[PDB]
Amino acid sequence: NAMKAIITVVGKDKSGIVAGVSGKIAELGLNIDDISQTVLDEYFTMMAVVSSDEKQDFTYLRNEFEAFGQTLNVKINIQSAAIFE
Amino acid sequence: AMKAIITVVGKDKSGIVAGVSGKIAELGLNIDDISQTVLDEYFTMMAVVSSDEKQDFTYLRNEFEAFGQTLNVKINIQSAAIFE
Amino acid sequence: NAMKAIITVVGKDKSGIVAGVSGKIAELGLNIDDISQTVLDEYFTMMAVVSSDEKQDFTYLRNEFEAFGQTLNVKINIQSAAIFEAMY
Ligand SMILES: [K+]
Repeated sequence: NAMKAIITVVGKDKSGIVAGVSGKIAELGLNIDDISQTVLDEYFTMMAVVSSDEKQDFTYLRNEFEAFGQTLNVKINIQSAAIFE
Repeated sequence: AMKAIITVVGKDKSGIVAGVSGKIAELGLNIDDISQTVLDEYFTMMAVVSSDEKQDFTYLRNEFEAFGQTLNVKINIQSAAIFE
Repeated sequence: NAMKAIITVVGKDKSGIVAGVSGKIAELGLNIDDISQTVLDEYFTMMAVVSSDEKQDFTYLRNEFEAFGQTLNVKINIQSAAIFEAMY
């Protein structure tokens, strides 16, 4: 990997979220290394670890996921894995 | 238009989620839902996939089977029709 | 209740994390309505939905959770549930 990141998705409705977010990840040419989804209280929640063999622009990715999350009524965060290693 | 269940079984999950979800996307299929478990000496995953276009299950079964061999896992794809 | 939030945690190692984070939530006088944890690739992750019957200050909580997170080498995010409910 040149890039790795953890993506967090929080919303109220689960409907179509896994398809939307996985499709977006794929649109951006990122690999899904792992994924998990959990209903928690009244919320549907989803986390994915993603990567690419090329350096990416987190400024762009963060804004792009944020804007995409908004279209689906969910909050999306992306964190570079560089924080841990 | 198309809906299916993909089941994956192998001994080691290293790289399996990326490989299989990557193959799914290469084939233009949507991942509607996904789950994984470690089971005995095995890792398993399942995904429900779909497309707005008709698909050829004959081709897909063969393609996922061949792809599975490259990763040392067994991949089945079954149409949603069969779980009727 | 008057406050509800979703807390998310990411780090490399699970050792001590559940105890540290649940312990911090109780110190802050917050209720855990629900919780879940998973290993995800090489990371330990947990998520919790918390609430209080008193209004809270998310400016303070965000800072406090991030600061506490650092003591445990984990990234802690908190999001008010109001964002998913409120009209505009
Ligand atoms: K939102």
